[PDB]
Amino acid sequence: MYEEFPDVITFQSYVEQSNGEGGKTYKWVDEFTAAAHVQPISQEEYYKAQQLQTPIGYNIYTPYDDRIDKKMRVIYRGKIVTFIGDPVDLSGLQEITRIKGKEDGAYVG
Amino acid sequence: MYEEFPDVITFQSYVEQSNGEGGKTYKWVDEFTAAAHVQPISQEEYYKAQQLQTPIGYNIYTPYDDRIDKKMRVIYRGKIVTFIGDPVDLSGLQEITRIKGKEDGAYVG
Amino acid sequence: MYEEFPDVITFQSYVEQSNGEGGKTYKWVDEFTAAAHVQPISQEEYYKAQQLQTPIGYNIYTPYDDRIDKKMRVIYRGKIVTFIGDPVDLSGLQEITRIKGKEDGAYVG
Amino acid sequence: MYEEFPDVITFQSYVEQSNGEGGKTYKWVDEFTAAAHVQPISQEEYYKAQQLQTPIGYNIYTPYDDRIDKKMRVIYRGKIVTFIGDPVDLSGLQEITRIKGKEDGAYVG
Amino acid sequence: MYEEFPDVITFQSYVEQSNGEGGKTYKWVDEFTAAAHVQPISQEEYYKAQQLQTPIGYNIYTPYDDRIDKKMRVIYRGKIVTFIGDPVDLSGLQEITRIKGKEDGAYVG
Amino acid sequence: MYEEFPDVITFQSYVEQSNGEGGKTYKWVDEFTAAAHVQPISQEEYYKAQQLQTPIGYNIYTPYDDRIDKKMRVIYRGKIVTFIGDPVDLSGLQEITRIKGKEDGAYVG
Amino acid sequence: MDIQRVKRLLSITNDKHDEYLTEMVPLLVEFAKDECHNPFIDKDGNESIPSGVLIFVAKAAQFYMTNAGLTGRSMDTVSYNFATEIPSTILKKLNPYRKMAR
Amino acid sequence: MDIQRVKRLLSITNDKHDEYLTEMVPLLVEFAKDECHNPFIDKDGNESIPSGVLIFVAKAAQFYMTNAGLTGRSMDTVSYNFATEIPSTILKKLNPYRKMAR
Amino acid sequence: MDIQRVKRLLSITNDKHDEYLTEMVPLLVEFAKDECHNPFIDKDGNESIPSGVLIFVAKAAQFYMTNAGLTGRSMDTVSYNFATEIPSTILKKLNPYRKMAR
Amino acid sequence: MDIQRVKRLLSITNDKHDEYLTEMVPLLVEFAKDECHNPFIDKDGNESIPSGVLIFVAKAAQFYMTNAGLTGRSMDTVSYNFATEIPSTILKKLNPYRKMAR
Amino acid sequence: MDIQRVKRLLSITNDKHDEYLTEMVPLLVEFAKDECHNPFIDKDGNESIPSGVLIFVAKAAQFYMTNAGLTGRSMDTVSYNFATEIPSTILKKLNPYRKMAR
Amino acid sequence: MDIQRVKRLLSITNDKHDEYLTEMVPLLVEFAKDECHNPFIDKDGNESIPSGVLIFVAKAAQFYMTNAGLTGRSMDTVSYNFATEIPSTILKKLNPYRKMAR
Amino acid sequence: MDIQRVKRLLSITNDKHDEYLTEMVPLLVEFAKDECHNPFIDKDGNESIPSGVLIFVAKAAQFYMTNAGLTGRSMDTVSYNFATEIPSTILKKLNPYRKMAR
Amino acid sequence: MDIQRVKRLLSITNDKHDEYLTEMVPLLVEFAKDECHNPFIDKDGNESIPSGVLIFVAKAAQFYMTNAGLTGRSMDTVSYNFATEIPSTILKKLNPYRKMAR
Amino acid sequence: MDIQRVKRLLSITNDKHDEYLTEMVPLLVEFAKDECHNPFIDKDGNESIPSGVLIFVAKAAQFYMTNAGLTGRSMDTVSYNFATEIPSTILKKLNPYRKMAR
Amino acid sequence: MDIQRVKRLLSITNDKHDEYLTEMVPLLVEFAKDECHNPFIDKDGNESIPSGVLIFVAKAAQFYMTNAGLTGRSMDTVSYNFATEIPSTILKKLNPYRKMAR
Amino acid sequence: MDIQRVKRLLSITNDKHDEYLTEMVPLLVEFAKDECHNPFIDKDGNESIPSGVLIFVAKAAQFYMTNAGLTGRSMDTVSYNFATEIPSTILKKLNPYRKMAR
Amino acid sequence: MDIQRVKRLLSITNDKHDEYLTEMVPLLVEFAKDECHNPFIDKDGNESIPSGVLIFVAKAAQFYMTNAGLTGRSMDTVSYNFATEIPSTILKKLNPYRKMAR
Repeated sequence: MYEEFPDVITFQSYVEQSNGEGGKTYKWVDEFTAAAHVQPISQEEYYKAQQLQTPIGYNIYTPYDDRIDKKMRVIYRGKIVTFIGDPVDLSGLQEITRIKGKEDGAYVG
Repeated sequence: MYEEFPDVITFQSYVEQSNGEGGKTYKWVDEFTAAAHVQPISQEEYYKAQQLQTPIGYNIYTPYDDRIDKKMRVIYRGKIVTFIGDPVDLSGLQEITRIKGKEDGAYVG
Repeated sequence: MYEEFPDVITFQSYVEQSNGEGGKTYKWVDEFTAAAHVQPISQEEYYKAQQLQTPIGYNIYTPYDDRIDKKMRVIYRGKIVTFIGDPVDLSGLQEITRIKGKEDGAYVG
Repeated sequence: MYEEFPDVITFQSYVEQSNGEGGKTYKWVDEFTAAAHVQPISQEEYYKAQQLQTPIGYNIYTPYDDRIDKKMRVIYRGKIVTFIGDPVDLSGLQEITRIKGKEDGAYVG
Repeated sequence: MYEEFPDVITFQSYVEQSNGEGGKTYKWVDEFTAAAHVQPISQEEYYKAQQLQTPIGYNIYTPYDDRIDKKMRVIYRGKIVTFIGDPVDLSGLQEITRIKGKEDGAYVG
Repeated sequence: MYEEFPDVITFQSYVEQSNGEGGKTYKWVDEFTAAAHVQPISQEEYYKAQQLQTPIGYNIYTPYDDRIDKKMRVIYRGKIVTFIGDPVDLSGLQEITRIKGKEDGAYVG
Repeated sequence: MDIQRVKRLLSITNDKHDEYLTEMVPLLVEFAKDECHNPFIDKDGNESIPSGVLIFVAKAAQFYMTNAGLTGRSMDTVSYNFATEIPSTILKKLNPYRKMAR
Repeated sequence: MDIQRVKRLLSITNDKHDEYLTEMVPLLVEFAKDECHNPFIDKDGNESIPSGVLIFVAKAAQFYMTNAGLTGRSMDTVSYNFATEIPSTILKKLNPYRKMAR
Repeated sequence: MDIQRVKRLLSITNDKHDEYLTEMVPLLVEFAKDECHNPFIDKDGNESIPSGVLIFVAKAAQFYMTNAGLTGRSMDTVSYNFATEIPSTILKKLNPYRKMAR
Repeated sequence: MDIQRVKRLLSITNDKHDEYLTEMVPLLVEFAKDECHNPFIDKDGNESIPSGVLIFVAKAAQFYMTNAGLTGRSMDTVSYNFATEIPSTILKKLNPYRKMAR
Repeated sequence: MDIQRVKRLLSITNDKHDEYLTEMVPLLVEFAKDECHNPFIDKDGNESIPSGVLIFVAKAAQFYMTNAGLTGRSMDTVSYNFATEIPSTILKKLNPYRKMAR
Repeated sequence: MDIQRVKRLLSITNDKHDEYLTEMVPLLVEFAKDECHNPFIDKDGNESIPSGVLIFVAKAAQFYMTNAGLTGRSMDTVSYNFATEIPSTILKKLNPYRKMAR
Repeated sequence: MDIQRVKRLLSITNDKHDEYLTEMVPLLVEFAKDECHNPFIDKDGNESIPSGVLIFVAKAAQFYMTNAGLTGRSMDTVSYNFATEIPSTILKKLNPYRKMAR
Repeated sequence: MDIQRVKRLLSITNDKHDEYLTEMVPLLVEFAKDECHNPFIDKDGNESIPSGVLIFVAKAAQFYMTNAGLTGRSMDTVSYNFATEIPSTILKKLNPYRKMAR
Repeated sequence: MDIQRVKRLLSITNDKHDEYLTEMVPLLVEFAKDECHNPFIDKDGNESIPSGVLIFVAKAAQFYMTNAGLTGRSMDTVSYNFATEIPSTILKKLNPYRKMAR
Repeated sequence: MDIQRVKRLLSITNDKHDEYLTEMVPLLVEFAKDECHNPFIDKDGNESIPSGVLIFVAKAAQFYMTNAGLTGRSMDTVSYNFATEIPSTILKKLNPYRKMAR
Repeated sequence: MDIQRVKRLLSITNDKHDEYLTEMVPLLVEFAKDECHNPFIDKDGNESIPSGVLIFVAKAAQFYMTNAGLTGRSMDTVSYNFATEIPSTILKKLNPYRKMAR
Repeated sequence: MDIQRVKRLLSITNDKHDEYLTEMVPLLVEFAKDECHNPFIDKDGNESIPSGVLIFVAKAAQFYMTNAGLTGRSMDTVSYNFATEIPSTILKKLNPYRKMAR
């Protein structure tokens, strides 16, 4: 088979827990999961991305979903992926969302 | 169907109200509405727009109208869109107007 | 019809009047009129023109005329167009002249 | 024949030996060998690579292997090749790995 | 007719005259004349030439001649053309010479 | 005929002579000769090469030879050609060597 | 044929084409009558236009909004490619009503 | 033919195409009846539209949403290439019901 | 043929083409009369131009606004591809009225 | 034909296509019966659909998910090219069961 | 043929082509007369040029303004593609007046 | 046909395609039996599938993993061009066993 | 044929082509006389060149200004595509005057 | 046919294809026997496979390593174009041993 | 044929081609004599070369300045495309003088 | 055929292809013997391979070093286009020795 | 044929091609003699090579300076496209001297 | 045939091809003898190779330096396009010496 979206990723938010005396602890908890395609940037896009203060590592293509926010996080293959900029809906047609991101070390869990 | 202009946007101007003792209050009020196509900029145009003092987020295509001014504003999908530069009539033929703009938060109304 | 030159522009020079005691008043007076095509610059040319000290707004195509000078001015659609650089005869063949210019506000007259 | 991978390279890691009283000696020892294609960068890629703090000399294409790490080293034709950045799996499909690198003098051994 | 070289240019050198007591006067005198094609640079080459300390105005194509030197000058259509850089023989085949130059005011003579 | 390599160039090394009391004299002496094609860089490559500390003037194509070193010199048409960077074997296939170089005045000999 | 019915069949909502449609639609009805050699008149003497003539008139009126001497056009970022002939599947709507000329 | 059944056959969820479909579907049903020379009537005199005619009506109504004078279009990130004829595999959805004209 | 009716059939609002149309339309009417060998005259001797000749005259006058020695043109953002022949679907508008020469 | 069996044959795991398949699959079964002139009824009077009809119904239901008036589409970095006709190798699955109309 | 009438038929406003048209138009009139073998003389012995000959002369004079040995040309940002032959729809204007040579 | 033997013939190591193959392989076996008009039975009445039928079943099951309405696809670094028909060298894997229908 | 009349027919204002035309025009006149087998002589024995020989001589002299071994050329901003044969519509100017060789 | 002999004929050194070749090579041997109608048995009753059958089996096993529903593929900097049919020069290796079916 | 007359016919002003033309032009004259089987000798026994032979000799001498084994060439910014055969319109200049071999 | 003689005919200096050639060359010799129906035996019963068979065996062994399921390949600076059939000029090396089968 | 005369016919000034021409020219002369079956001998028994054979020998010697296994080549600023056959207008330089073999 | 004579005919100056030519040239001589059925033996019993066979042997030896399974190749800035067959103008050198097999 030849799937447009052969991967499975997890979306995570940064939410508050408070219990007992007064508490400030924030935890990354899961929101939902989706089918996606995670691609490294091309050889020509690498030299363009090196002239930025935060260089881009990955393009993530997923079906359109209005729950996706720019302050979210992605877990993919045991690694943390951090968003760079705002999510983009391709051509305004509400079919496919592209997210730019970078790797941020290993995930425990 | 396959429409050239599948969206509906609202154009707003910054006009004065004065009532009673002396007043300086300016309000964004609606001018007119039009059919349009609001597109995010392409993957290649993103790296060119990052080297500007005000980076561009959207291209707006609309039928030609001489009421459109560079000090105006657009309401689109509950968001405020602020103009960047002067509106451009394509090839001087007075058929299609392109406007460059950026998102400026949510709209109340 | 499909004309190469669908517009009509006016060329203006900056000349001297002197009458009566001693006078320094210079006036923009008309030289001649010609058929032309006034085009805004393309979407790819915009990002190249933004990295200049005087950014370019318009390309003007006209039939070849040796009266056109780099210190002249153009009146077009009630607006003043100021020349940027020297006029260019395309490929040295003396058929079509291209002028680069920018808008400089409204014209009275 | 026309092989995709006509070369043979050696991967090396920087590991610790300790024997007898207290020891800090680290040695580059071999991990494994693989078939590869080592290509110098193209004529257009040279001018893009000259605007970096560490300019790139070689692209190395190899079949996909999850043992390859960004702190490793390559021995190729009696020369040491040092990695620049993180290894890239092409399009996330886990078939071909590309590594960017530069020459770092002769190898003894 | 459709000539590759429809123009006629004059090559000039900067040579010494000395007569009578001691003299330092150097004069631009003619060397030879040739058929050529003088072309202004293209619309895409203009933006590349604006990022130089001496911007280029013209490309001159002429048949190959080993008398052409980088300290020479060209008279063309009553204007002085000053060389920028070294003359280039195309692909080393000794058929066509290209010279880059800029306009330097009117010529008397 | 239409030869890939229509020129003849000479490769030179910088070697020591010592005779009699103590001597430091180094001479450029010939190593070997080869068939080659010496090409000036293209019109597009010129603007890319102008943004370097040592701008490139020539590309030299020759059949593959492992005697060619980066500290060598080329005599071509009575002129000295100085190497810029390291020699490149095209695609790692050991067929054709490309060298980048610049002119360094006349040769005596 | 009613003009608002043609506008519903072509999904036109504004009134930018009304002056053109008011001229073009009766001419295409008379051309269907002359081309089929058929007055489209029922038992009781009344004009009764069949459904395929209606589809044909709407689609030919949409086709003739183009410029006749133009195959393609480009304007900065927009471009258009135009059809040169009326397609055979639109012309074949008039086929079940064809009579011979007398 | 029911309009909601056509919307289920074409994977349409909103009501953007409702005014076009309400006009276009009965015209295509009458065109199939005139083109096959078959009124589609069972034993008891009741109208019984066959399944292949229904597939044809839905796919032809989806085909005629395009502009008849346009083969291609492009705006800056989007581009479209349109089909100029109804495909023969959709036109062959009328073949097992064809009768001769009398 | 009335010039304002031709301007309504071709969606022309300004007066840029008026001097060309005033010269070109009667020539095309006489060409249709000579090419069909038909003077288009009713019972009472009155000239009655059919709807087909009107459609053909309007579309041929729109076609002949192009330059005859040019198939394509381009200026820096704008480009055009022109049709070289009148399409056969416009030429087939004269077919139902053709008589033989005597 | 069972809808979950078709979803297993087309590698569909979610329920985004269920409303379409529930409408489209019985229509394609009845069209195969009308196209082959074969009720597919065994010795004991029971309906017994052969394997090639099942392959044809699943592949034709997958083909008819496209848009009928579109051959190509582009959207920023994604693009699609569509098939215009059902391929002959899918249509030739109905060949070993063809009878003549009576 | 009058030169100002040809200039109105070709939408020319300046006088840049007048020296060419004054030479070219009578030669094309004589070529139409010799190619049709027809002097174009009415009942009363007077020369009466028909309308199709006038359309042919104007369009052929527009076609022959091109360069004969050139099919395409490019100059920086401008480009042109030229027609190689006179189109058949212009040559077919002389068809209703053709006689045989004696 | 055993599913693991098909997975060995197509170089599949994981279990991603298991639910599709479990449905698709017996249907293709029955299609080969119906299309060759051959039940593939030896002397003792035992079913003996020939080797060429097995090659055909495996390659046709690999072919039908594609989308039937798609000829090409592209996403930003990846692109695919699909075959629209089963190749004739795979369809010729049934030829030495073909009998006539009775 | 007068050289200034040829320069008026080809829109030439300068004297750059004078030495070529002075050699090429009488050769083309004699070639038309030899190829039509017609000396072009009136009643009184005077030479009377017809209009089509004049058009043909001017257009063939314009055609032969090209290089015979070149179909295309390009220099950095300019490019040219040349015609390789004389077009048939120029060669058909000599057709109404053709006689047989004796 | 020996598997290591096929690996020597195809220049394979690792063991990545061994599970595929162990399945595919005997099936291709039996298919060559069925396609030529020839058991390949010498004087003494022993199986003796000729050289052209061995070349055919090795090259067909190399061809069937591709994916059946794919003609082209691209992945960043790498791309592949695939053959759709077995070439005729490989199929013509079986030609000198062909018998007729009995 | 005079060399300076050929240089006037080909618009050559310098002397870069004189050594080539002095060799090539008499060979082409003798080849036209052998190809037409015609010595070109008038009433009084004097050689009298016709005009079409002169046009053929000049254009063939211009064509043979190219390189015989080259169809295209590129050098940085300049490029050339060459003709492979002598065009038929140049070869047809020798046609009115052809005799048969004796 | 000697392997070192094949390596001299194909300009091979190293030993990278030795294991493939040692397997492939005798198979191609026996294929030429079976395909020409000629055992290549002289007067004394000795095997005498002609020069044509030697050229054919060397060029076919060079051809079969490619991958049979691939027509093109590309990696980042390198690209290849492969031939899909043996050329007919290599296959015509066997023609002067062909006998008929007995 | 004299080598310096061939160098004058091909516009060669240096001595780079002298060793090739000294070998290639007499072989081409003997090939023309064998191919026309004509020894080219006059009345007195002297060898008299005709002009058309000389043109053929020079152009064929220029053609055979290319590489026979190459149709195109490119190096970084230069590129070449080569002709694969001798053109028919050069091969027709032997035709008026052809005799039959005895 | 002498190897140094072939090297002079192909413009080779180094000794990189000597091992290949020493093997390939006698095989091509024997193939010309077998293909023409002609031993090339004169009056006095001596071998006398004609000139066309020599041209053929040199050009075929140059052609067979290519790789047989390759049509095109690219390596950074260099690229090559190869000929697939020996051209017909080289194969037609053997034509004047062809005899029939006995």
